[PDB]
Amino acid sequence: MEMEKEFEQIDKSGSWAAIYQDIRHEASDFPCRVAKLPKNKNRNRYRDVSPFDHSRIKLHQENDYINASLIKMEEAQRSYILTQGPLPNTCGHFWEMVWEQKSRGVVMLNRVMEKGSLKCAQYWPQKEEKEMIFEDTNLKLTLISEDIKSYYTVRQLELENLTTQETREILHFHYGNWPDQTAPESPASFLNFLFKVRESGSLSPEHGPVVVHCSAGIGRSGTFCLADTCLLLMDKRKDPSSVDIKKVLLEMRKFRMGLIQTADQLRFSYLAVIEGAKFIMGDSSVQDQWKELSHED
Ligand SMILES: [Mg+2]
Ligand SMILES: [Mg+2]
Ligand SMILES: [Mg+2]
Ligand SMILES: [Mg+2]
Repeated sequence: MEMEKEFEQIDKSGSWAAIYQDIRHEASDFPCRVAKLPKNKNRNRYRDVSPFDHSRIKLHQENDYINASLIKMEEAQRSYILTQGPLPNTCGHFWEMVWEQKSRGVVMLNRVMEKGSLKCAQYWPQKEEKEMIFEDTNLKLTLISEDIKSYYTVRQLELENLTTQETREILHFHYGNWPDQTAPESPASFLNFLFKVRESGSLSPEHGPVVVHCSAGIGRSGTFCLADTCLLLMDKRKDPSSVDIKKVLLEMRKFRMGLIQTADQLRFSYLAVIEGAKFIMGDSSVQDQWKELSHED
């Protein structure tokens, strides 16, 4: 409620840049000493995007480094793992993390090729008959089925620990038309996708944290997690007025640097949370309107 008042004030004064820059100025600064060790330089996609030591995900091998952060939202009681798009040499590490952390969903917000460059390795199989074996981490990954919609794809993957022969279903939610440094095309399209992730059960507290990534794992990934956390806070309290979006973002930034990369992504987060509030507060039919407005079919 007060977020909507604030939204119109900021819009009327045209001060989204200033609001966003103040968040950048106030954001936490913690050491990333492990990420900057020389032996880990080839495990980082971007020189300037590193996990803090205190919140980094540790692999359970005896080099434990992956560029990934546990965003542990204590008040909302939901956690997320935000990570970079894996590199050709860290795809085994990526799936090892998925296994060890007991995640059941992977949210991919980027394409492997963007703006003429490779922003993420091809870390999952594109054909049923060409499964992937990660020899370094003793994991096998098979495409089971996929559901291709107009702007996103949902894939059913089977991940097998070859040491124990345990298998798990992993759901892959792949957003197709959300470029870096931009907001999604519409709140409807974004919320339709977010609530597809929610409906899957992948965010259940009975599972490990969902894994969310884009190329760097901070911009689109931070936008996704900020919207979800704000909606969850509002949901637990049944009180949209009680949510302070900038406070929530600053809290998320205690766990990973740079979350939300542009002022328009911050503005979009307000838009998405204000619209999603309608569903949270009991206008259930609005979810059907998002699906129609998203033209997913
Ligand atoms: Mg506010
Ligand atoms: Mg097992
Ligand atoms: Mg892009
Ligand atoms: Mg934009």
